[PDB]
Amino acid sequence: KTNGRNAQIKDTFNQTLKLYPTKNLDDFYDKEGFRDQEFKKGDKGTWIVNSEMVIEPKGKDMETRGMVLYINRNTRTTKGYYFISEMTDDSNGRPKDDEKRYPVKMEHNKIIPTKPLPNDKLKKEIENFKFFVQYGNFKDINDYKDGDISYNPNVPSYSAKYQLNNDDYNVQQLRKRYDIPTKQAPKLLLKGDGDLKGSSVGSRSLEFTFVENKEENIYFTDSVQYTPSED
Ligand SMILES: [Ca+2]
Repeated sequence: KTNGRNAQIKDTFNQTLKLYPTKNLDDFYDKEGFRDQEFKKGDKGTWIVNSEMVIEPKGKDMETRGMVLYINRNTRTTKGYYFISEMTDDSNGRPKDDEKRYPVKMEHNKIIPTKPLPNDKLKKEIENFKFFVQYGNFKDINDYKDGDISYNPNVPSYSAKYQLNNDDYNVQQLRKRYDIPTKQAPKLLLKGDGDLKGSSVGSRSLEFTFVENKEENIYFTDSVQYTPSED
């Protein structure tokens, strides 16, 4: 059904999905996204890339691992960090939570820690890291069936939700790169806000939701966004 802004919503999301894959992160130095007057004249923009695997099983410790990189096209340098967040409850129900960040830089499509690590295995996990934009690959948005499109014109914000099967290319890639403890086929959720044609201030992201209830949350989030740079 093409009511309201459903077609415009699908169109903007297809523009996000078109970026999958971009195997060489250096390519971002030469990609120009959408520009407004939030970019100061001489600023060429920064590409922020972020992938995170959230695994919070029922009745168990919670853990998230991911990375963020800031690809600055002005300086042609890229810095960010890998992180491991852990949230646990001691026997009295008291939180014992932490998050550790390991600074890194990107050079010649390689991930290089800028501080040493506590062990070799973690060093390799950081060096071998691949953002979802480096191996994801979607079909045209319109090829995904029975989409649930939502639109709040006041923000404005929007979303498109689809049920995927376990034979989906992307799902198979996630199960190979991560130890996801759930047989369930995930939903793909596209989210956006700000002008439908695009904006600097606005956001675009995606998620693969394997489980979502009050006791358990297992999901994967990814975003690739063109933003004004820091001065
Ligand atoms: Ca935007």
